[PDB]
Amino acid sequence: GYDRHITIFSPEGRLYQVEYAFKATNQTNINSLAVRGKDCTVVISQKKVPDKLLDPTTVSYIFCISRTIGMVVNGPIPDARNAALRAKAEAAEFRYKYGYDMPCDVLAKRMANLSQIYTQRAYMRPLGVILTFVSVDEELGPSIYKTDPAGYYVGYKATATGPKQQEITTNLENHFKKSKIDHINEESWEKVVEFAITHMIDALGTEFSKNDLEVGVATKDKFFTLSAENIEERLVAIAEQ
Amino acid sequence: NNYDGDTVTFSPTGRLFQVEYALEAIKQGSVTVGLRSNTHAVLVALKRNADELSSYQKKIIKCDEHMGLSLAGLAPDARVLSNYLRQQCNYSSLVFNRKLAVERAGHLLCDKAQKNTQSYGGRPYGVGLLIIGYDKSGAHLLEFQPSGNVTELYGTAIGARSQGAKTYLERTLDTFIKIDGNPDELIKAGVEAISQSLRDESLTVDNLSIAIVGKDTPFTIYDGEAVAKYI
Amino acid sequence: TGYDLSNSVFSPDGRNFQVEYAVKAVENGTTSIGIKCNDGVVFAVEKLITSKLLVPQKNVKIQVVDRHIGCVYSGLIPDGRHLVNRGREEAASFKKLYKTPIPIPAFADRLGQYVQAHTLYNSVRPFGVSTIFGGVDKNGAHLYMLEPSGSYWGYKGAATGKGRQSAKAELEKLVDHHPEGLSAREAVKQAAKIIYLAHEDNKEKDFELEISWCSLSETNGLHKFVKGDLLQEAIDFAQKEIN
Amino acid sequence: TSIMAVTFKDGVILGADSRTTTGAYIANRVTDKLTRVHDKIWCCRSGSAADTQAIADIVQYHLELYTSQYGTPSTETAASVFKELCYENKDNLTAGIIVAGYDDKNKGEVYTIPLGGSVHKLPYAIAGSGSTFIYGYCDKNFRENMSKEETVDFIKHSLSQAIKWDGSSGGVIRMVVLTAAGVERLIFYPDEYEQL
Amino acid sequence: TTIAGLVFQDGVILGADTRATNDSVVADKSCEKIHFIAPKIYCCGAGVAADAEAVTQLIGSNIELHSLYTSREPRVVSALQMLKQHLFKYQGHIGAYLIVAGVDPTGSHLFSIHAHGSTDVGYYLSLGSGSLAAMAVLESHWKQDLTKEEAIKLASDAIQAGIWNDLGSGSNVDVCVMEIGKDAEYLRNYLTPNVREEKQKSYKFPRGTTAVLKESIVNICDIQEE
Amino acid sequence: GSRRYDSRTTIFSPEGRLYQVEYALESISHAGTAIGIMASDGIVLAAERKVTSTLLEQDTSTEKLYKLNDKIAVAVAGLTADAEILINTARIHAQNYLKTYNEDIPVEILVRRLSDIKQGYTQHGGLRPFGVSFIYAGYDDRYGYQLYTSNPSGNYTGWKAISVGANTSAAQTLLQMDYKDDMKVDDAIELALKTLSKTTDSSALTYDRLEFATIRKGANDGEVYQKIFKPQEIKDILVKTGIT
Amino acid sequence: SDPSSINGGIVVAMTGKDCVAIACDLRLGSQSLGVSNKFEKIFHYGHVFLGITGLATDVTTLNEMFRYKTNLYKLKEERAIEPETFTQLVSSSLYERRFGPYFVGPVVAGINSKSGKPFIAGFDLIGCIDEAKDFIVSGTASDQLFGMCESLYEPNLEPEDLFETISQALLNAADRDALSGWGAVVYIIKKDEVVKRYLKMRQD
Amino acid sequence: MTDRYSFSLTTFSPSGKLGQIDYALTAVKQGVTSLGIKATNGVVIATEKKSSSPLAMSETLSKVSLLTPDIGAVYSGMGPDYRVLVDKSRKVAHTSYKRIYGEYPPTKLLVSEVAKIMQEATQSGGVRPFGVSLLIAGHDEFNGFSLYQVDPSGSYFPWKATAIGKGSVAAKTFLEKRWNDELELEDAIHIALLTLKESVEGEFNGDTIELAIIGDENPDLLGYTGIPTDKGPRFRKLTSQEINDRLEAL
Ligand SMILES: *[C@@H](CS(C)(=O)=O)[C@H](Cc1ccc(CN)cc1)NC(=O)[C@H](COC)NC(=O)[C@H](CC(C)C)NC(=O)c1cnc(C)s1
Ligand SMILES: [Cl-]
Ligand SMILES: [Mg+2]
Ligand SMILES: [Mg+2]
Ligand SMILES: [Mg+2]
Ligand SMILES: [Mg+2]
Repeated sequence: GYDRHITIFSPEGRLYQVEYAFKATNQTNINSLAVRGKDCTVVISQKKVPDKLLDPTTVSYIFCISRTIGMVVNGPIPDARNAALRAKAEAAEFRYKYGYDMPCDVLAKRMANLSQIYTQRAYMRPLGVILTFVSVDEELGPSIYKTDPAGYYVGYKATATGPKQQEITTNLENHFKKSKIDHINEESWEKVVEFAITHMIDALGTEFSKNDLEVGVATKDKFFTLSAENIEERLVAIAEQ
Repeated sequence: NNYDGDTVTFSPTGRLFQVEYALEAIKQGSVTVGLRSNTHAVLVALKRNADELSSYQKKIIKCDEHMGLSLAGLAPDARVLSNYLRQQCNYSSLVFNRKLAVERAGHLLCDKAQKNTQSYGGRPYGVGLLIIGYDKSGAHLLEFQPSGNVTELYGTAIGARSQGAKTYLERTLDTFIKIDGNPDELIKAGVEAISQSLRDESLTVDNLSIAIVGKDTPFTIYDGEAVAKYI
Repeated sequence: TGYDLSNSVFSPDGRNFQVEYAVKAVENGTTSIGIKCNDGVVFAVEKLITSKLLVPQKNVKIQVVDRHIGCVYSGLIPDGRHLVNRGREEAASFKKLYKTPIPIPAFADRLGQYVQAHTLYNSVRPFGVSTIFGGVDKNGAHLYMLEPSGSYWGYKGAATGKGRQSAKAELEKLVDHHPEGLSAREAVKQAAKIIYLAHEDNKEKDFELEISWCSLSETNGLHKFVKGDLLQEAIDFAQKEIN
Repeated sequence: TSIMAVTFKDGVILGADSRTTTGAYIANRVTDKLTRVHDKIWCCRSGSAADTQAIADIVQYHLELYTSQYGTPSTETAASVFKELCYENKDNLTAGIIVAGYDDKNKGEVYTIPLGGSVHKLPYAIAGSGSTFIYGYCDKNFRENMSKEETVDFIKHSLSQAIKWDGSSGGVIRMVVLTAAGVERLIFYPDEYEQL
Repeated sequence: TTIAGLVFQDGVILGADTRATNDSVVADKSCEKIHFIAPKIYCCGAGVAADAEAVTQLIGSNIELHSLYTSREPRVVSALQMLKQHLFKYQGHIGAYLIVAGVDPTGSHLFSIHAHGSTDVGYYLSLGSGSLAAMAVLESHWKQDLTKEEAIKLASDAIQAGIWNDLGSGSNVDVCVMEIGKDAEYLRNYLTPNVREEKQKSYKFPRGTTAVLKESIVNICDIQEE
Repeated sequence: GSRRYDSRTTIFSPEGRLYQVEYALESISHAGTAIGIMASDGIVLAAERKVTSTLLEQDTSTEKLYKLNDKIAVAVAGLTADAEILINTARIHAQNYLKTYNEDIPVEILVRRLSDIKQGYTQHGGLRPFGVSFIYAGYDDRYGYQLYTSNPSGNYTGWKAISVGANTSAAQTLLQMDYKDDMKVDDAIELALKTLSKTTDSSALTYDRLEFATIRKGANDGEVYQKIFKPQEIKDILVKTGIT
Repeated sequence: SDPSSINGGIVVAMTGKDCVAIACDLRLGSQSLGVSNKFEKIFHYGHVFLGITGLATDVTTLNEMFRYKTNLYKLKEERAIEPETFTQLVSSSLYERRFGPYFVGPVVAGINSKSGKPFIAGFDLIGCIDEAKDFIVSGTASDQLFGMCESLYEPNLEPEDLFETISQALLNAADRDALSGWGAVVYIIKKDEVVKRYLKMRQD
Repeated sequence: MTDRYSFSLTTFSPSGKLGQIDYALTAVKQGVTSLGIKATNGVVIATEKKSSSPLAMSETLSKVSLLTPDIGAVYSGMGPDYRVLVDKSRKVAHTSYKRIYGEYPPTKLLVSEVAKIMQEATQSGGVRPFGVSLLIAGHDEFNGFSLYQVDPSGSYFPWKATAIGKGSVAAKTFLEKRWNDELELEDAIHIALLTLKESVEGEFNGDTIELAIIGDENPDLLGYTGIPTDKGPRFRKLTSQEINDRLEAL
């Protein structure tokens, strides 16, 4: 049964190493969510600092890939950082060669093609991560593109990733069934973050403090992460209505 | 068991069996003793013959004018590692006009041995080395194991029945460390130490091999009638 | 089954058993710790005295990278040395290109990516060490701990090896009892105590304490070993606390 | 070419003419020789246009990749990357670059990198063919901790003279101001600076 | 060669003559010096004709593959960056001098590229042996916010200045107009001011004038079959 | 390391056989039958297509008979994709010889070269062999008309008539029965089709199932013509010989 | 010293009404020494004709190279190459030796078998294409050929008239060049017949 | 940090089977149905956009890809494997053909190059076969319209009409009854939509179906005017609206 150890076909036409890499994705037990506003793309993720000895400022699964692109990872941190460093390198190389900032969807495709190679070539293992890329693209507008260990990628109106992804997904599905639009009709990113947090609270059924969340925001010409105090301001506004 | 086919595989308890099997080749090797004072450092080695017609396999190798080692285990691996030491000692002299520190020599052997334990296709070195030397911080004795672990010591022994000599040195520690400016008495203590590891056989003229380095003494090896004095 | 025989193979769980087996080699090793203080970091390690024949203060375990970073590790000592050799190459090439000495978070990722790379292929073995390291850069003090998987985080206090649970409990008290922070000279004393308390797990053989530190005020932000009177003061403090 | 960077109280200002020549023909009379390698790290280019553009493009790439990993690079770091390229490829390059940048910690800094690939940190720097004519003027008139208006006048008067005497220099005087406030572009036309 | 490019209200326009020369002789009287890169990105070429042709074709091929890969309209800065990095690599040994212009989602752009790998940004540019004749016209008459009708006039006038006054340049005028939100219109033989006049005589010979030693039929087909 | 997963394609069995060559030959024994017959005035190549579907575009299809140059053709039995790799190599070898010597490559030299490539995959490199057997039909001015076969082992031999692929045992018996040395192309055409008609696993032999070719020194004025038969022409020769 | 003028020789091609003509001299020399009077410079690959002037070793090498490439083209494409496509293949192959070029002056001539359109083209030594409507010249007497063609030529000549025009263009150009002459060949090419004629000329 | 897989991972088993090719074909069988039909004046290729989530924007995932202006491709099997083959197919069309001959390759030769890449993954060291079957439709001047299937083995066959993937056996029977040599392109599109409805479970509209044609030249899609010989791409992807129009006359 060595068809389960390396990336070759089983008799069913399956790649078990790819399937087991998908399971490694949930090893962190963290749920992420991404949504789009009019002018922005917001990504939120659970933050869990179990050890008191940890420096909580260094515990993060959201990465600034380029000025315009942000990336949240669902999976173990070593593979997450492997993917982060490569995406940064690819984004920088793209800008140098072709003279404009790498689009979110093109980076996603590039990382997905790299992931595909690990599913076809035996000596390289798949990375046990799902990469969610976010930006406000200068041609396509607010953008969410997600990559997995199979090398699959696709654009999203909104998305969720993690152990409880199905609960978050159905919550978001039901909202967009009502509104009948592809985005959160809201002017400020602050209110789109409030939407994102609110709908994660409803879906997961848990309350959050400022240290339980981690937020990334993409606007035109920059992606940035919110501090604990910026999130606290968001949590106060949610509670007050 | 299933995890001893190659050096690249950890066992479920975190062990490297190929390295441990290389360690076993040293225990099968003939005994050799190392010890030092503040002025001198001495190697004493029991050489092994194949039969009565054969010569006794040489155990001590010179690396530089101020450094050398004794071996126990696979002699070709000692030749590779001693040649590497010769080159590193030589590089230090040619480029920096500097005699290589014994501590730094140990670090280099450690790192050379380590590379063979982490990569596929290679095997660990099958030999243990006792490096003596006299450098800018005085006399030194090192013990090299092919796991990579190198250890600075006052005295030690490696090879078959080496635990007898190692216990003697552990008792004698306070005496032999004080043997300063007296090479013959330091060798005597080394010859008396290696005698604790003998069974059935005794120290004859072509059996015994001694080496010494010190303050105003280059690394020199004594074999044959040159060691009859100490029998 | 057979998923644990080769490195870089995912088990049906989504685990790399060879990396988990490297962790067992780390758990088998001697205790090492790190303490983040007000303007720096303190590193300490347990050195088991196997025999009277070991020369005191000579078999140095803590290693410097560049001039501002200290590294200590538990597990397979040669694997730790190999990792520090790489770290030195990374720190050298960073300084060569960018002039400034390598920042600690930057340095942490350099080791992190290199260790992680040794979980990607079956032709290599994972590292059999957890490495505690850190120092002072332009943004202040940083302490990190790096596992065989490539995983690393920033720490207030860190501990690894056979006495890690004992040490971790002691570090957790210091964090609770000193929220405003701990001084560099205090951290040296506390580090000595924690190694002495953690020695109950390795209580058969007696041991030798080794401490180092980087501190902006006490060492000008450079890595130095604690020696002589300051070391003896820390040993005396530690000996007083166990009795 | 006449280029200069001048530190002052609030930060640093880069200044340049706009003339590019192929022999005695002016290939471009409105050239922008003040080029951005980072938000608040700019450089003035002199020598082979191909070489300095090729270098500046590589530096911009390196500092972009530095920023993604380690945050905002220092001006010293930028000058080091320029130096590394210039020094290691000295046999195949004709580049004379002034690097100028603003940190909040270090404030305004200026580094000059002449042909050899050496680095020199200075209060102000002048370079290009037209700089020879204003060594005397700039030495006599430069003061440390000038105001923004004084530094703009110092650069304007200086490059005015460089332009007047050097045939290789001319056109508009472009300037780029680097302070905590941000990045300001200034332009000054012949009818303004010639009558000074 | 006389090539030029200039910008107008909502576009960019390129112009070129149609003469190719080998030393003092005219190799080609109707050559296309405005090279195609993408549907809305064009390139005027001067210098070594083979080099200008080959480098535009190569970058055009890579731009097409890039456009397919990214699912986006190609940008003029991408062509610019790829051309300059290629030309720089070869240290001027690829002796191509180019004016690149086009329209993309960013807007309209106009650049010049030299054989050694230097680039310029401009509102009006000219290259080749007739650049000085063309630039004289562009400096006299160019203004901001030109209409398309004025821009075609000015571009063709600049090229004509080269045709008449430069020996390196001659024959016809080719133009390409790239306007925002519209298909690029490529206008080969836009002007034809140098048609050859009718000859005085016909030099058609009486048949049999040439002495012949042998005749034969050449078999060009595959296998004459049974 | 990687050793664990290595099949070891280039080793002897205890009996002194090459495992992978033998198993490749087993693969080839299931492929559609190809027959070559050599006459005094030409060579016939006949071959049976494997995938009868009504929707297969037959006139633009080529799975069996390939052209190597103007004088040499091959019939394929085995993996078509593997054969195409080798065919393109053989096409290049022929043009290299023509460039070097300014003469068309002799048939045996081309055959040996391909056979040597196949041999290499059985002795070194750790890769699987090519699952292909060729029948080479060719002409040159030294030996005239020649038929050869090569198999995955890289061994090649010359023939007067030969089959490869499915039912070769049955096919070779029928050819051995009805072949004669003074035979002509028209007779060999009939023999090739009759042999396929009897050995075929199908219910009946039809035009849509066959690829057919002749090399004749019966072109205009003593040249050699390669004729790859069109579907309608295969249909005509089936009616002429009296099979349909 | 100049490789393109060691051996000498010329090629000229012209278009006519539903036809093309390509012609060449027969000389091969070592500078002043005449060596061969049978060195033809026109080759054909199916119905596409290629003339090549310049360094004779490269003329022979390129002929062998394009025979190679057009043979493989035909096996893969299952049709003969057309003049327009072949022109691009010549350009490609020349330019890939950009910095160590073949010292040649190729000339393509032929009729597209599908459209019936007459086609000629010329190249410099590194592959820049000159696709003329009227005529193409090449070789050591290219200046002389330009002068003859430019005055003698008129468009839409019938095959047997075009023969006279191209022949007189070649012969009179060759007689003003020391390194050309020693015989001449003219190909008259129509859609499905090609006539080859050897010309009588002065043998100095 | 070595690639030690220099040996074949696809080998012959005792029965003569190449296991990994057979298993790749099994992966193709599990994949969503796609089909191709050839008319007299065109070719049509079609497949179902099986959306993995309703939050996903299925427009961004292109199952039907342009390879050259006159050649298109569709697949059944593993999508990531298809995506990288399309990248390599587009590039090989330039490097091994357009940069040599100054024109795009004919359908059969581009197919041959794709086939070659797939064959090499079936024999080279340390790789598995591609888990896709491709259907490649195209036009060129001398061969006219054509439709090819390409399998994981590297084998390719020309078809008048065919289907691959999930419901291919039923679909091929449906196409045998309906196909004739006098079909116009509109008739083939109509048959394609009928055939594809049988294998689709859920919604059946322009948003859940992807369909492209190789037909007449589209000078409107070219992007420029002024060269009479360049008349525009024969490949055209039908819009969501254009599909729905033909579903009313169904
Ligand atoms: C004008 C360039 S100038 C006089 O330097 O301003 C034109 C530009 C040009 C660009 C593209 C094309 C065709 N796509 C044609 C023309 N260039 C030329 O006239 C050049 C010479 O400029 C110095 N002509 C050539 O390079 C000719 C080839 C043409 C006759 C087809 N080649 C050569 O003269 C030689 C090349 N190598 C030699 C040795 S000689
Ligand atoms: Cl890619
Ligand atoms: Mg793999
Ligand atoms: Mg001036
Ligand atoms: Mg003459
Ligand atoms: Mg003469």
